Amino acid sequence: AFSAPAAYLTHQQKVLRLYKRALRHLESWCVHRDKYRYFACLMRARFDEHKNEKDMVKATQLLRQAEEEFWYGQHPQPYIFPESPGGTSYERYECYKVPEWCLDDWHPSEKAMYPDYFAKREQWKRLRRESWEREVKQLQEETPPGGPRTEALPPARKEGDLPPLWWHIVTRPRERPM
Amino acid sequence: YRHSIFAVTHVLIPVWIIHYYLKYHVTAKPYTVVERKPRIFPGDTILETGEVIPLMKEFPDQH
Amino acid sequence: VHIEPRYRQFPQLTRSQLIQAEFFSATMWFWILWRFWHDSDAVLGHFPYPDPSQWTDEELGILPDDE
Amino acid sequence: PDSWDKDVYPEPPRRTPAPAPQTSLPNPVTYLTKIFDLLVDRPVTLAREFIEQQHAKNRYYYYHREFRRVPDITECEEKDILCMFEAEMQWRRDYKVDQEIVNIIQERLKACQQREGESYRQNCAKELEQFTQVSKAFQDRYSDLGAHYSARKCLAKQKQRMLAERKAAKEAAA
Amino acid sequence: DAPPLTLEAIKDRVLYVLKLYDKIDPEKLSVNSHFMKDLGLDSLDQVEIIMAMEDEFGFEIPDIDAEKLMCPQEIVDYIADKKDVYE
Amino acid sequence: MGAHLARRYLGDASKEPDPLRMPTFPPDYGFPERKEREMVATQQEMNDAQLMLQQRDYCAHYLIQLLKCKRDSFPNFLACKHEQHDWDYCEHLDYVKRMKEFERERRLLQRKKRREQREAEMARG
Amino acid sequence: LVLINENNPLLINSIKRLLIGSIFAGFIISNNIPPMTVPNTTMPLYMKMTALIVT
Amino acid sequence: SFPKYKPSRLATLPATLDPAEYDISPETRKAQAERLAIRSRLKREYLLQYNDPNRLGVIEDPALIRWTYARSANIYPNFRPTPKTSLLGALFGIGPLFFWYYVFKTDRDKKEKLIQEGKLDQTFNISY
Amino acid sequence: MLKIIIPTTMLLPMTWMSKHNMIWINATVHSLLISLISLSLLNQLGENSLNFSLTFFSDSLSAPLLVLTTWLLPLMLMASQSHLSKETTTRKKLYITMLILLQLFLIMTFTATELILFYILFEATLVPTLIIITRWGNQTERLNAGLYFLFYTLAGSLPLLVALVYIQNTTGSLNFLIIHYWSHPLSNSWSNIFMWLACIMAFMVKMPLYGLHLWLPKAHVEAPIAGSMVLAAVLLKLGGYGMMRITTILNPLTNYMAYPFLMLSMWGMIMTSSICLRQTDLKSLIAYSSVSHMALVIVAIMIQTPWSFMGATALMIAHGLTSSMLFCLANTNYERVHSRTMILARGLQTLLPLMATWWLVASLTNLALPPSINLIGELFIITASFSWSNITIILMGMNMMITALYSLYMLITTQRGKYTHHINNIKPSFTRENALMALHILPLLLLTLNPKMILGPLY
Amino acid sequence: GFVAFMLFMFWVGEIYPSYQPVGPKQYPYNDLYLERGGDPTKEPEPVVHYEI
Ligand SMILES: CCCCCCCCCCCCCCCCCC(=O)OC[C@H](COP(=O)([O-])OCC[N+](C)(C)C)OC(=O)CCCCCCCCCCCCCCCCC
Ligand SMILES: CCCCCCCC/C=C\CCCCCCCC(=O)OC[C@H](COP(=O)(O)OCCN)OC(=O)CCCCCCC/C=C/CCCCCCCC
Ligand SMILES: CCCCCCCC/C=C\CCCCCCCC(=O)O[C@H](COC(=O)CCCCCCC/C=C/CCCCCCCC)COP(=O)(O)OCCN
Ligand SMILES: *P(=O)(O)OCC(C)(C)[C@H](O)C(=O)NCCC(=O)NCCSC(=O)CCCCCCCCCCCCC
Repeated sequence: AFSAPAAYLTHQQKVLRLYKRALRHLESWCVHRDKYRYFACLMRARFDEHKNEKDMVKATQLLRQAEEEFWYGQHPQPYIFPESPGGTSYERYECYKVPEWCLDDWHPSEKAMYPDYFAKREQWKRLRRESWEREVKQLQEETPPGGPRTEALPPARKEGDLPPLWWHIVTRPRERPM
Repeated sequence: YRHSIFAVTHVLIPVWIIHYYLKYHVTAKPYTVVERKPRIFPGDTILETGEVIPLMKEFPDQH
Repeated sequence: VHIEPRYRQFPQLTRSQLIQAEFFSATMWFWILWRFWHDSDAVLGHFPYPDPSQWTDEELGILPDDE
Repeated sequence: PDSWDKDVYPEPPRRTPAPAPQTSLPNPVTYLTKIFDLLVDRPVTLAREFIEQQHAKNRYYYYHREFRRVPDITECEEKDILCMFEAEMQWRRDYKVDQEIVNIIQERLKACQQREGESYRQNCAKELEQFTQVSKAFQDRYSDLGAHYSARKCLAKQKQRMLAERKAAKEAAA
Repeated sequence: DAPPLTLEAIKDRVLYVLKLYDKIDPEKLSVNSHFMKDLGLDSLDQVEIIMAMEDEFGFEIPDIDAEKLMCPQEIVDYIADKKDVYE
Repeated sequence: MGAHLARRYLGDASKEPDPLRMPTFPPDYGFPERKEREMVATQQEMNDAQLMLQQRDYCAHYLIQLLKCKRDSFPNFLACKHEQHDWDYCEHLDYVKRMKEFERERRLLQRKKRREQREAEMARG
Repeated sequence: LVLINENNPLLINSIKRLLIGSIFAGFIISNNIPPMTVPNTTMPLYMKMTALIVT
Repeated sequence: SFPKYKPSRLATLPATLDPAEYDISPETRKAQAERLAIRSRLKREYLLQYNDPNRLGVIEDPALIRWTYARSANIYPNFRPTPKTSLLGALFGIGPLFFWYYVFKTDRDKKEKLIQEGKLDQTFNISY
Repeated sequence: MLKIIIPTTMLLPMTWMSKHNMIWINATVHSLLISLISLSLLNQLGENSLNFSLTFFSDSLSAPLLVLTTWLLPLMLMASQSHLSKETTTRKKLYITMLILLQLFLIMTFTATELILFYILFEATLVPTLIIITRWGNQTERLNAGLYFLFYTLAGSLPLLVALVYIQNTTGSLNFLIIHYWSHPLSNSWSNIFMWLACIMAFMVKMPLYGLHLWLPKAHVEAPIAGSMVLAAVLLKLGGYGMMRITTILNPLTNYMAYPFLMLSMWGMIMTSSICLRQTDLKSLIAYSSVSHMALVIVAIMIQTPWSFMGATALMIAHGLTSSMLFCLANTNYERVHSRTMILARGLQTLLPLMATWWLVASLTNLALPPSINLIGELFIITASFSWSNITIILMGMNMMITALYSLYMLITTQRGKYTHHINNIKPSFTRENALMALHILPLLLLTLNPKMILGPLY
Repeated sequence: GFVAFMLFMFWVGEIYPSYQPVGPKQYPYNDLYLERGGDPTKEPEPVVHYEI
């Protein structure tokens, strides 16, 4: 989620993703650790047996057949980590995530209840407001005339600068906000 | 102390209020509180009229 | 009570929970045995099941075929 | 309290069997009843005594309004608005009284069923017949007259029913 | 309820898993040991290492980010950033 | 569950009895002298005890005795074992009488079948 | 990372209270209610233990 | 070897089983690059607006505005009474009405005939 | 009724002579006082109505509507305070004058004793509403909405005027008491069919009826908040009141002419609920829900049984209050984000808890949660329809299911989920808005406590 | 297939019910004529049960 996607997935990426999916579904089928280790070793033996293949057409055909085999033999109810998409704990804490722009609508009494925090918050706000022009200038200098070709952002070249478009990434709510 | 102060208010005041409401307002109107009549068995004593409900026949022994 | 987490090791148990679990399992089995000793009829039946084939035509009121 | 008419709201005599214990164990129900009498019944009785003493200090009365009888829509002439108005008001009051009579009979039936309990299908069959008669008469009188019912519409329905009955009687004994 | 993670604990656990891997020599293993440049592994081994880390820490690393974690330090940084660990 | 279901559904349903229509033969058919069942508990007694209509069978007096025993010795609910056993035995006797009725119907039907087959044989030759 | 810990008094007491009621409640309830149905006293032996056999 | 998966409207074909996912031409790569470029341009514009410190309000979405306008205010000008539209409108707007009219008329005629014949159980029906 | 009529005609000069910064305070305070005064009309008799004079009379059907109007005026004033901050003093006074005139016309319409005066006032209510919509609406479609509203109403109501003057010439008087006592059956001929059509079609276009209802979404979406509040809560009930009044002289022909309108109303309930299922605009959803509820009221009035009129009155009052509350909530959300798209703003339960509570309560009242008067009216109508025929139960059941579906759908879409990241102008809810929602919701629960006051004259 | 098979087997079991080899349950007083709501004025057809 933190990395900009590419235009397409290469053959190596396709086969690696298929290998990971097959291992995860095999672990779902093979509940016990020793049995899972045995069959995962067999699966990697198959992958290594097909590893060396100069013919890309034959490699693609093998990949297609392997994908068909995986879809036929997949676990109907595969194991999913609780926080992963589709998991039992996915998006559970999204209702507790409140942003700093909500935080600056507080009453003066509430703000006075937390004196030291808001001084640092004001420092952060000044730091944000003193860098936006440099960030936009750096972004517009490094773009091609046609426009961006990828969703990757440049870092900060100078010592006193900050990586452009950093505010929300840095100040995103914690994974357990409450 | 906490359980005593919780038991007087939360239990003793509602029961007083409800008993007062039932005994003098709900039961002041007909048919508001209807009780299924008690079961009368043979060989019993009706307390209201001082009556005696007699026993049944002599059971034929079944072993 | 404070329980320190363990890494790749069997967790730290407690004498109180051990004895309570054993006591309640023993209580369940004792109750089952005590009830079966006194109320075995509730599981094994109480009255015999009659065999219809052993009933006589005289007591069932079935006349001979000639009538 | 018993500030209602026993004849209007009948109730069979209450037969409570006497307690005849066959065991030496104490009765938790009896002990809890004693506790309830000591803790609740006596304080509420004292409070009610005080309140009723305060009520008797100044005692005043209210009356039941009596309505005179007026000529009805049968005696009213056609297009006689005053007589029609009086007859309509009288008919509406009678309609409300009949509704409350039906309510009284239904209350009798419900109370009898609950009281009899497990043997209601036989014991409370006298209330069922009275309710059947009252319901049939009420339906025949104030049947489907609509949302704009009136004394004239009820009179028209009664005339139609009388004509039907007369025709049936004639075709039977003719 | 559960004790919070720390950078040192995350590094210790990932190095523990890597030292339990049989294709890595524990004596030459460090936090900056590249899996392919100086450890002599390949894509399947890197995928298996990522899956082992997922099993160890009880969460899934997306394949878009998993293909770039070529160092134990990189794995530590990714886990700390995802779990919001700053100390 | 039982062999009677198999006999009726995979055999001669005419010879097997019909539970919803039996008894078919007269009660005195084959019984020169048969005694009417006796009811101990009266209608008024059952009504006062408020027995359920399904419980007002010929075994109602034992049920009334059991209820009276249970009510009197309330705190000690482990008391009326004798009354419970008497009621259960009365119900058992009622059930075995029902089984006797079913068996009588079955063998009367099969005897009728034998008689009519013999009559058919006589008529044929 | 083994974080197993069930030594909380609230959890233990709640499960314990619902545990005594999973052993000694059916007996009390069935022995303290009046008979609202006629029992099935007579039945074949193989039908009396049908539930146990299938279980 | 294995049974084949047959896609449906509500059971669409997975991306790993799509035959076109394995027959890639150099033009397909160009199309994918163009799509990525468009997405990157839109993302850059949105991120600039989103990270602007002086912005206070809602970033208007032209795509959302177009969707809402097309679904509500753009239907009638682009409507032509073709035979398909005429038949579908007539059916879905008239057929249910006559169906329910026939059903209710039949039911009420049966009830009225029973009432007139005096063979309908109307006892205890004093609330209408 | 002059004790209520005159204080409104005194609200007018008070509004025009008050200071520039005191107009809202004075109008709200005196509107609340007038509502308190109008609460006395709930003391109705059991047999005949309250005949104050030869011109005005009050009935068990008129009294709850008058109380609802007098209570609804100050809430509209509060909403106008909300959305008219930058207007000039004269234009604000003109807006308040329009609201006051509309309330006065509604009061006189509900208390009129003759059909021709009722028609005159019921048509007089068009001018203030049209002016309000086409003058203080926010978008371009307000002119088209005003045209559609005005012409639908007039095309409906002109044959009603012709029928009314014909009836007066034929019978002698249009006084309601006289036409009720001197009522005679209507024969089944073409002339009687067309007179029935004139009257009923006028009130059905006002109601509205399915197929004659597009003006309702057009006007309610494009009207300002006060206009939407008065259009949905009170102005829709003029048709129901008229039908409950005009059907006295249309029997027994109503037993034969009701089939097309009954089928239209039931299938319209179904169709409008299904439309509510897939609406991208919140105000359109609320408007179509209003259409469905009014169709149910139409069914009750057309079946015309004593159990159906009580349900009709209760449902009218409950729907008025619920629709006003829903429109107020939608207007608050709109004023926060300046857009009526429903999926634009989400996470509003995370951002505004109390407004989430108000949304939950309003949506629960909309789907007829017992023992609310919404459910009381709907259940009475359903029972009467079941007595009428035994497939209306099927239609009502599916309508109720879809109603719950779309109510909870709009609740979940607006309040639940992840908040929109780029919307950073969600300020905390104002005390004015919270008080507006509370004043909308509390009378509903109080009427639930005491339901006999809104069950009409057939109670 | 599952739902259709279940419905078909339910119909088959309805037309081939399961029961026990016993006679009808016997009740006293004309099969409890008065207890079930019979008219006291009318006299029911007698129902007599005999021992066996
Ligand atoms: C008479 C003196 C006896 C010795 C001292 C007893 C304690 C002192 C207090 C007096 C108690 C008097 C007896 C009461 C019952 C005691 C237990 C008993 O007999 O059990 C029998 C039975 C047990 O008998 P059993 O059936 O198990 O016996 C079997 C016997 N064998 C095996 C030999 C055949 O238990 C019960 O009935 C259960 C009682 C449950 C009570 C639950 C708590 C109630 C809490 C009430 C709170 C509210 C109070 C206020 C209400 C009013 C509003 C304010
Ligand atoms: C005819 C004989 C049978 C009649 C039915 C008997 C039912 C017996 C039900 C339990 C007996 C009553 C026990 C009273 C418990 C309530 C007492 C109380 O209020 O709290 C005291 C005390 C402490 O409570 P805390 O939450 O820890 O508060 C701490 C304060 N610092 O309560 C207890 O925990 C007592 C421990 C209970 C032992 C477990 C009992 C399990 C009972 C199982 C069957 C109960 C089923 C319920 C009714 C059955 C019939 C429907
Ligand atoms: C025998 C069992 C019937 C079971 C019914 C099952 C449902 C099928 C009926 C509804 C399906 C739709 C049929 C009507 C919709 C018209 C179809 C259509 O759109 O065809 C047009 C062209 O128009 C036609 O072809 C007309 C052919 C069908 C005409 C049917 C007779 C017309 C009926 C006249 C009455 C209309 C009013 C009905 C309601 C009146 C009130 C009850 C072009 O089609 P395309 O989508 O562009 O191409 C797709 C090719 N597969
Ligand atoms: P790393 O970077 O070292 O490079 C390895 C790869 C594979 C990328 C090679 O560089 C490479 O591309 N080699 C040539 C291409 C090739 O190997 N193609 C064929 C490989 S796919 C294949 O052979 C898979 C077949 C076996 C696995 C099938 C999966 C089916 C099982 C599903 C089970 C699910 C439930 C149990």
